[PDB]
Amino acid sequence: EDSMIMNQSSIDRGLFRSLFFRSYMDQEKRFGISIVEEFEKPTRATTLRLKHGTYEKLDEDGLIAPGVRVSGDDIIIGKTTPIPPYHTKRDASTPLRSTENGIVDQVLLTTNQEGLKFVKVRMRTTKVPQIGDKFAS
Amino acid sequence: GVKYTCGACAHNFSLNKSDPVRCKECGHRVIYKARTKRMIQFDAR
Amino acid sequence: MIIPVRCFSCGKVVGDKWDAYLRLLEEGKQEGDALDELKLKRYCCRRMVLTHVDLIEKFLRYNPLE
Amino acid sequence: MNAPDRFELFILPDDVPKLKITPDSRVPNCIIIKFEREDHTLANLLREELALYPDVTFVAYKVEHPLFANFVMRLQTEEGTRPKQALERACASIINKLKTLDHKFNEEWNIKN
Amino acid sequence: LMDDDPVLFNRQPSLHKMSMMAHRVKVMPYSTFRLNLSVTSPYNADFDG
Amino acid sequence: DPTLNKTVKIRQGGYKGKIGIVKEANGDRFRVELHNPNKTIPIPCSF
Amino acid sequence: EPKVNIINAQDDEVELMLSDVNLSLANSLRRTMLAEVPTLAIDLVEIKMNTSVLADEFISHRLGLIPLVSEDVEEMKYSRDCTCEDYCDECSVVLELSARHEGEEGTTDVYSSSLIKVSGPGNLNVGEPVRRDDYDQGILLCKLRNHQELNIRCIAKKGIAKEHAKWSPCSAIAFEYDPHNKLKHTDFWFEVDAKKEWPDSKYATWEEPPKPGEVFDYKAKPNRFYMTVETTGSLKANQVFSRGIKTLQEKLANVLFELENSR
RNA sequence: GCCUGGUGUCUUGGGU
Ligand SMILES: [Zn+2]
Ligand SMILES: [Zn+2]
Ligand SMILES: [Zn+2]
Repeated sequence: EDSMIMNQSSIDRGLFRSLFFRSYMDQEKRFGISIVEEFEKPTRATTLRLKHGTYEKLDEDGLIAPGVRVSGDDIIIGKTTPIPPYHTKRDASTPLRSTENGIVDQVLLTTNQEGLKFVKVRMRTTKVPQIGDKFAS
Repeated sequence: GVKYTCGACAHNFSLNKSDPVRCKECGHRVIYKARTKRMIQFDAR
Repeated sequence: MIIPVRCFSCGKVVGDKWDAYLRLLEEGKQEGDALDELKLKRYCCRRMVLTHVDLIEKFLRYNPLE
Repeated sequence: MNAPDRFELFILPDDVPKLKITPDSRVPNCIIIKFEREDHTLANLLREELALYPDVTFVAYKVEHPLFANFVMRLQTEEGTRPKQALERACASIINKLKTLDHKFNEEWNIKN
Repeated sequence: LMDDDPVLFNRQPSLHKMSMMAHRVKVMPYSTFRLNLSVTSPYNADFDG
Repeated sequence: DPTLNKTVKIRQGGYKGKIGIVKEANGDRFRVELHNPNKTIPIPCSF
Repeated sequence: EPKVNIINAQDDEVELMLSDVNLSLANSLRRTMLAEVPTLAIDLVEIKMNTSVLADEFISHRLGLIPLVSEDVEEMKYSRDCTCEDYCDECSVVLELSARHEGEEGTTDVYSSSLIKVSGPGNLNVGEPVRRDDYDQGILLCKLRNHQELNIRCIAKKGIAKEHAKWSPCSAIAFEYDPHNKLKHTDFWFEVDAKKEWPDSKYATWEEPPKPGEVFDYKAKPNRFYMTVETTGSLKANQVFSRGIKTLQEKLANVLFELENSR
């Protein structure tokens, strides 16, 4: 019924193996004259409603570095937003998609048209053919 | 503090986040984080 | 991307024969004969060299990012 | 994500016996031998050897599922012989034939050297 | 979930009552659902995706 | 516990010599997120 | 009673006829040589720097496929069976590679000949990447252009092909018997005439055709098995045939041990 | 020292 048997040794030598890339984008938003979000590694003492994942792969600039393996729900971009009227900020960080893993490949840092900070994190992993994957002549 | 790399002239330098986001050498506004200090292992499979 | 180390189907090493194959084509040999000289007799091994596409020469042209 | 470790094909867990013999009491003098962490490679070799012995009346095997490296063999012998002993005899015969076979290859090899 | 627990199995579109039958679980490696081949017909199932 | 999230090397068993990170350390049995295949394993503390 | 007649021979392939054995034994020998004859192969790659255009695990994947001299591998232990703390000199070989391109022009091709053995279980002849000649650069790994560098440390380990195909010592194993189909194990497809439409085996002249009158010998069994074992150079062809037999012996021996201990 | 919240409305492209 239209399935197929594949030679496992062929897969081992590299048949139909492929790279997969995903990019995440984030930027700081403006809410007032001097009220801006800020990239940082958020301290648990000063920021409320933190995510459940680990923050231990972020460097001090709020950005993860290339070469580090990441798994689902890990934070890779730390960002906070202040709470209007210490202990004043709220987490606005971006976790890796729960179903994925791989290696951080490259991190772009720049500014956008409005002058605030702007980052992109590209993650790469390798997908190896397995039972259930789809092929066609 | 954190190593970066200029997207145009490849000069390396650090920034302690409050500095403006540019290259000291050429003024290029696209920069990249340098790789982690940690060792990376792969199983070669 | 770059010549595979092994033939996918049978496992014979073919990653050391890529340079030898390009040189034989400059001397005017036909593709079938060039493969014959390299002793790639089974057609599983022949597909590997005959149909590979060398894209790495194109990727290197993009001026290094450090 | 759900692929099992490939080394599990040949590495035996500590709580798992390499070999398990149980009786088939429904007929006289019949055993079921379950082989753990083995293949057609071993199984087919033993099976044909056993079938040429005059006192083996039934021998068969099946690999129940290729995703699990095991197989189960069924062996029945006539009243005189004990099945488990007969299996030992089949083993020693093949070890001997391969020892001989290894020797004759070595001799022929030096002549062509 | 463990061996021989009953579960309800179902493929859309559920055009008639044999689109939903109870099967006995067998836990297995790899990430696809396995069906004995003779039940593909009532589900109008095949394995092309 | 003082060893969560710190990098670890495995010295016995089938995963001997591989890098990992302590993902969860409830008791005796650790959860190391291995680097090499995309899998997180249960492992004893002696290892 | 088993007999062998070697038709041809050289370093990396042996063609031979095998006779007076059972079909199952010829097949089990075929499978054992492909799957269970141990070899040595890279199994851990520590990348300290890779600024080439190839992805890290892509390069690492090619490294695993490089055939290494595995002649003395029988005295070496499996990593999973060694009593030591992390690795050591008894269960692994360490290899190192470092390449770089200086100059603004041209391309530096990184070849398998730049793999330098750094340690290893001396003085056993194991771990060198196989070479055809002495001026043969070997297998292409990567290519580098100006300022791009590759500096990696590789750990090679003993393994078998059941775990991953990179540990296989063979490539193809040609295998056939009964070139004139006297046993009638196949029923030939034909349009007009079966004999003219099917090509001859390359061993058709090593056995005599069936006579036009001859009745079917329902007692005849397969008895002559011609096979050619090609290798990748990780092991010499004579070693593979010998160690295939040896490995198959211990497996049967292990079964024999377990029966006399279970009582 | 237990609890533990991350959007919606569309549109478009796809799968059987
Ligand atoms: Zn610059
Ligand atoms: Zn081939
Ligand atoms: Zn050791």
